[PDB]
Amino acid sequence: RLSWGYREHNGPIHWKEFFPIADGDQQSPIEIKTKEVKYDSSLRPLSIKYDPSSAKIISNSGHSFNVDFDDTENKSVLRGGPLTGSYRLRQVHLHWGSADDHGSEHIVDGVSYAAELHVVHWNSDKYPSFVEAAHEPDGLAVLGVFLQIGEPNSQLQKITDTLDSIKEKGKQTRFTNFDLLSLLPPSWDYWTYPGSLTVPPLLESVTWIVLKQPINISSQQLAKFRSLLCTAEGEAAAFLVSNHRPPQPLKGRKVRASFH
Ligand SMILES: NS(=O)(=O)c1c(F)c(F)c(S(=O)(=O)CCO)c(F)c1F
Ligand SMILES: [Zn+2]
Repeated sequence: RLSWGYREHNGPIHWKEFFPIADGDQQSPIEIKTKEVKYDSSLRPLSIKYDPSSAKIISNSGHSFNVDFDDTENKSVLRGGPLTGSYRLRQVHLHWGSADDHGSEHIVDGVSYAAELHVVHWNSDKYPSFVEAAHEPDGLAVLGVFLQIGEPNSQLQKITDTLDSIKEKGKQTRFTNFDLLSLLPPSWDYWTYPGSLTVPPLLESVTWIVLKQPINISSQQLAKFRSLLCTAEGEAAAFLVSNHRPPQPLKGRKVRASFH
């Protein structure tokens, strides 16, 4: 189905109707139970080379905002941690809920955060395209960053300044010179597990790298993402007030930690 969303009749619970992998064995997001998580000394240092001129556009997909990056070069790449080879930056988006008390996709020892930032990368060492890589178990790597309610994050301004211009699904605007690096928290300690896209088609192609340390967002900043529409110009307006999928069962998978 081309009309999945987060409303009552198209939301997460209904996605299994058209995407039965929703009930798969490597579905994301998940709950992270820290007492069960083992530190893995075989994890290499996480290496993050990001070039601000890589960013090209921001658009409203109807499901989030998407910052798209020029990904035919290795100017912005994620290496190390659990990864074999170079994963090229593709895009950035965000998940939130209708209220500040929850809205993260991953939930850590019962704790949810206000929002969760995802940085999507694809294995250009093996696959010809993001689209192809999305269908391979080792094709994608997504870095998740929790956002907790806190004093305002000046590093979100480039993004929040654009939201009016992309109110309607399908809108896009020029977006370059984007300091993605500064959106990350100081500490890059993370958990990692094999999982999926958190959005249809829910492909089980993602090495998840979920950072332990949250960054801040104010309640005022976060409210602005909720006045995005999930509807296109000329369609009955509906607001994108929540766009997060619930944690799915581990089903035997084990979460590893970069740190002890
Ligand atoms: N929540 S998630 O990180 O799993 C995620 C997205 F939500 C997402 F929209 C994309 S996409 O790049 O925009 C198109 C493939 O779905 C992704 F590639 C992707 F990985
Ligand atoms: Zn996401």
